[PDB]
Amino acid sequence: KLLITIHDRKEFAKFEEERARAKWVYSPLHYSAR
Amino acid sequence: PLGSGVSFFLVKEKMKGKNKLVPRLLGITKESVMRVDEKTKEVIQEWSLTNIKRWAASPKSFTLDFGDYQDGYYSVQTTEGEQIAQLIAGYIDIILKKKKS
Repeated sequence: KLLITIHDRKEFAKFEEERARAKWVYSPLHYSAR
Repeated sequence: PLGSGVSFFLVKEKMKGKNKLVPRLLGITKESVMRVDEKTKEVIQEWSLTNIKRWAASPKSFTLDFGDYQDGYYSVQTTEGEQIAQLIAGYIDIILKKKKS
């Protein structure tokens, strides 16, 4: 049998973890103010 | 046929139920973003460039935010977050300069 050890948990975690630590960027189309 | 110069990026999309990532092809144009299936090589779902409200680019994962279109949020593992983010921004600028209100 194949057992995942320090690979899938790390790859998925970092993936998710990074989502919350990502900077958001808005487009000028929505914000039309000076 | 229309399609001479489409930017394709190799990204990994997580499946529902199984905590794993699968390689998928995503086509990004100057009009809209479409998702192509790596196995069938066909467009599954696509979103307009003007419909995107905001977007977040991480070193290993890209995040997308749609206004009144997608219920949730599209988040997957991207190999080139900076390249994709820059490409999207440029397309929006070109449209605004051509069609200004």
